[PDB]
Amino acid sequence: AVTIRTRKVISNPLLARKQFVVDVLHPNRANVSKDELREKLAEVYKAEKDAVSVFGFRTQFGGGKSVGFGLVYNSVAEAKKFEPTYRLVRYGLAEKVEKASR
Amino acid sequence: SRVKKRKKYQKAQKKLKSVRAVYSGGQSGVYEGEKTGIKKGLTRSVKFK
Amino acid sequence: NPADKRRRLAKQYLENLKSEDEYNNFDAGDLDKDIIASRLKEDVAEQQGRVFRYFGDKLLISEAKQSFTRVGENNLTCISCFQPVRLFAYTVSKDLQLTKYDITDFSKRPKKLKYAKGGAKYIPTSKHEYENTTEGHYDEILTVAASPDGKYVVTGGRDRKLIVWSTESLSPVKVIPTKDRRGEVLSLAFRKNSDQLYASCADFKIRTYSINQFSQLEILYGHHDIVEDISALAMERCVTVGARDRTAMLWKIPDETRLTFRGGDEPQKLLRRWMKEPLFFCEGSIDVVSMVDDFHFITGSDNGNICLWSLAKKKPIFTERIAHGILPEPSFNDISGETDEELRKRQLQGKKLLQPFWITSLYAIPYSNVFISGSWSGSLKVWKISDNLRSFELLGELSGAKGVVTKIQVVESGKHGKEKFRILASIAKEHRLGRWIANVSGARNGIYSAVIDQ
Amino acid sequence: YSTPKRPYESSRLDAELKLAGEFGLKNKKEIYRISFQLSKIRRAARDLLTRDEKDPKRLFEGNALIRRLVRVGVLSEDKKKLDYVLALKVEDFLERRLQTQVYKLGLAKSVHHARVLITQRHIAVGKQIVNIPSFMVRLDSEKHIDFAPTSPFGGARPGRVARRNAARKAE
Amino acid sequence: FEDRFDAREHKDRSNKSRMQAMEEYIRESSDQPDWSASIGADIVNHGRGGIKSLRDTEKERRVTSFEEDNFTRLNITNKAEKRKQKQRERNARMNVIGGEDFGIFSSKRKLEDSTSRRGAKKTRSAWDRAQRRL
Amino acid sequence: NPKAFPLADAALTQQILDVVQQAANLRQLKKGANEATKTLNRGISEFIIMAADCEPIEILLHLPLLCEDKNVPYVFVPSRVALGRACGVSRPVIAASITTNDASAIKTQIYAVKDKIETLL
Amino acid sequence: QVLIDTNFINFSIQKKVDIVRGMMDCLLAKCNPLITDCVMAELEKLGPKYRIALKLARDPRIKRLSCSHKGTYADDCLVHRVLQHKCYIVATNDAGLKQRIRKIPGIPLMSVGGHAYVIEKLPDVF
RNA sequence: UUGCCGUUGCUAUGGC
Ligand SMILES: [Zn+2]
Repeated sequence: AVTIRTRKVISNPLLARKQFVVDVLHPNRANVSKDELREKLAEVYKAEKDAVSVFGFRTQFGGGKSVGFGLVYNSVAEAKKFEPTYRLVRYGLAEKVEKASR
Repeated sequence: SRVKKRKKYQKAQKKLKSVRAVYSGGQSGVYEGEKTGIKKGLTRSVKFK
Repeated sequence: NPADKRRRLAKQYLENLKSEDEYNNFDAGDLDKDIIASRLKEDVAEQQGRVFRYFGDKLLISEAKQSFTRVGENNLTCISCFQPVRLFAYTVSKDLQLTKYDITDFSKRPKKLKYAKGGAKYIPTSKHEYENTTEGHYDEILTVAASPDGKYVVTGGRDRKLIVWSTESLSPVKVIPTKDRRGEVLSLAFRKNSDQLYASCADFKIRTYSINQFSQLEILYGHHDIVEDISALAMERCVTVGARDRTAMLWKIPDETRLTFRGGDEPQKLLRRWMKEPLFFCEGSIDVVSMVDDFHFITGSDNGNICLWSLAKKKPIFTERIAHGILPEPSFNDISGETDEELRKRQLQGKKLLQPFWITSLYAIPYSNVFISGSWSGSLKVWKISDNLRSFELLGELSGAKGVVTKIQVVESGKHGKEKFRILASIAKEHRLGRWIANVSGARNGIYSAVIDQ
Repeated sequence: YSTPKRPYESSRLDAELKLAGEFGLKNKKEIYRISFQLSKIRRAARDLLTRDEKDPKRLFEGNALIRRLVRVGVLSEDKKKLDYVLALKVEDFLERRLQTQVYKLGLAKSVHHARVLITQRHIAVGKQIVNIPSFMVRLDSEKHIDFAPTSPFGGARPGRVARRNAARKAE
Repeated sequence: FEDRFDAREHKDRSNKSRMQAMEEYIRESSDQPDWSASIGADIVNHGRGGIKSLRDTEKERRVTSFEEDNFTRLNITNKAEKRKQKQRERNARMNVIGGEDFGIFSSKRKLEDSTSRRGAKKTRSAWDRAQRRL
Repeated sequence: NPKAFPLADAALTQQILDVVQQAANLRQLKKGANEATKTLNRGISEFIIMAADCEPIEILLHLPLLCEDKNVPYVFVPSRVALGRACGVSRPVIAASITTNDASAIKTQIYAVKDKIETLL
Repeated sequence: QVLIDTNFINFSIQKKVDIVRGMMDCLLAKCNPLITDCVMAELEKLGPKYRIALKLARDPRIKRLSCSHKGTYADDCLVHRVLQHKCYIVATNDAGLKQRIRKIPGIPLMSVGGHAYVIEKLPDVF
């Protein structure tokens, strides 16, 4: 059973966003399991599962803890506006390939 | 390299029982006797000057 | 003078480091971080709460309604209580039984509701340290802890298990073993208004759990003897005390760092301090804690000390040397075995083998001005801490509790200026860890409740 | 590290024989490394003695040196004098390593059993599994050397030999 | 003549004079505790590195504070890492024994010249030293 | 001079009880009066701690004669309850013994306590 | 603890090494230097040319033993009292005494070489 | 008001 801890929750009205640091705790598990972590984050906060996102995962030595960077949006459309395209390729729906020449 | 020094130290501390007399740990059980002999002629003590 | 030169050179050093009040005094980085402070959320859990309940001299002391409800369980060990924002209490014994009480009928003795008794039936069929997932206690339940929300009680003892029982039925919902051979739990404390438990296990270890997720958060290491007591408040700090290493540590649990506080009273300098014009001495083992607020706490020792410690001083702020008396010396018909009283008196060596009572229970009411100490002197003591927070002082005694006091805690009633509390104290005739206790002087295994007023 | 002056005299060979056999060392490089940095330590403490009382260097670097030597654990709490740093020697330094300490605490039956426990990761001081044998445990990490909870000598699930024998005896 | 804006003289240096013997004496006579870690959490590569020194855990705490503070991972920038990580870990395994660095005892750097013996409060008058005492 | 003569004061008592607790963890402590006299006549003992307040006193005063015979330090702690609590068992003990071991991780502490109680004695 | 003899003292003064400070920065340990009464007798018998050496051997930091034999043969006295006990360093520069001492086992030998003292049969010098 | 047992109160105590 994974365990979740949010810390230092601030609000960004300019980016319509709420951001925090994510202490993810998995004793006798491998690692963070980021999609399941987005599920757990989207249910501890409000619904917006295609508007919650995590990117900066570092597991400490020997496992157990990992610190990530969590940012949760309202309004999935403006989340699609404000998130970068590589994270949208990683998690959500966007896929535009670069033209392979030279 | 580790097992060689484990087995040349066991050889060395088996040779040390030959040159000195090593304190093995005191009286184990009942004092059975000297088990190896008593020499009444030999004196293994360091005389001064 | 070498220490004078050390102090002088350290002062010059700090002056030089400063080298490398006006009308304008504003610093850009400080005010930017204060803008981020105005931007952030969650001013809820992390209150550095000071002492906001100044009521020590206010309430009455000497005429409490003291009911010592004796129960038929050998050597009660712990007491857990609960208040929402009807009140239940919990006791547990060395006879492997947990017992639920109702306590909310305030003017009278508590009411038994439900047993939950483990026994020899719950010994595991393996003797293997990770299939310890049975549903009951087979050895020596040492501590209970009620949830701050009241869904669960969680208990554990020398069978190295944490069994979490539901409240409404006293049923084991989940078993969490501590996965090693010496992993006996000795103290449990929820952080206040939460679902997070801090257990202190004799592996020099502190385990943390989230109970409603059935998960373990963090194991944190660092004491040097068994972690005999634990204490927590609404902050994610914690305060533990290991027994014989004579240090109390407090843990930033997310950072996994600590502040250590050693003791350090010596009878040489103490008897010299008295010699400037006396039976007091060094320290055995720091035993019990309770965090009074988020800047101070108090420790109960093995030589009867009660000490008051701040968050900003290694050495303690205040001591109180003898807090429950010195024990009655062993009689001349039970020391020597000679015939004459002169030689049987010579076998007492005067005053050299008088040993003090050791405080085996201490409870600070959270953020309040008053704490309660208990041992087998027969009389609980009530102390209030002065409003400048650099001393405490004995208010009164509660003398209706014959036996060892294995647990003290209080139950609140009344509003902001008019209040009444019932002090529960588990009373046994045997210390909560080993036996060690002779001269059982009229003790009984009961619950000493007192109703204090105003 | 650095090699000694006369590296092949018979006293030095019997010295290294006794050290490697009594502490389970693999070669001469363990002794030479720990003795090189001990040489730096007490070559510094010699100069701290050759300067006088109430010298700033002597006062501050002397109590700094003896306090971090006490916290490494080679020097006891009561001898807070600076001549004990000169009386210090090499096996006082390699009694502090984790192989020696695992054997002395009795989690192993010899220093070689301790070395293979450490390199097979059954030993964890504090939180982390330590896996190199020459670790130099400190006076606060002296009492949390125990079996790792990820290991069958702790309480964990038994290893591949035990479970394969259990499966084949179940067949 | 005229003034010229000098950030090197109103910049916080505080490091020309930061000596570890003085800082250790201040930590001894500090009378407030020191934020030490839970004891296993500060060793680094299962013991393949050291424990970690006090300056290294201070620098690690600073990096994680900046890290969480503006949401950015630091990187593997080649020139700075080939200098600092390799030279730092090699002098760590040289001089850091058991979580304690003994490099300073092997280093010529006068204590009283730079970090003690005050320069501003030099008291070069009998009257000024008399008023500085009284 | 009482019968339980070389009693320790409070600082020496706590030093003794701390090393007793550590030897009990390291399996180097034989606790109880007849186990102590067994290990004393066997010769594996570094010093014996008797508690000077048990209900008879000659019950353990038999041991100073044995220690004197075999030249072993003996010291009187003034609390059998604290001695048992340091020994780590759930009962008071009246005598305990530190057995000799050279693969022992507390040999320096045991030797320091031996020197202190021998200059006392 | 280090037994000195006369040519070691003479070579110390000829090379301008202090006795206890040269011993301390040779061994990196605290040394106790010992002048036997026969070494002192030999320095006194060396005459009034060696007054500097005699009153540098007269030093309160250099402790001194009391040999109990007839004659003042310091090489015999040093060899006997070192092969009796094996708790002594021998500081010497005589070729014959150096050969005697390094033939008897377990005895470290110190000698003035260059501009500081050297030590040979002590296997823990760094 | 309890594992027994006694005084019990018409509720409090004290021996294992
Ligand atoms: Zn002579």
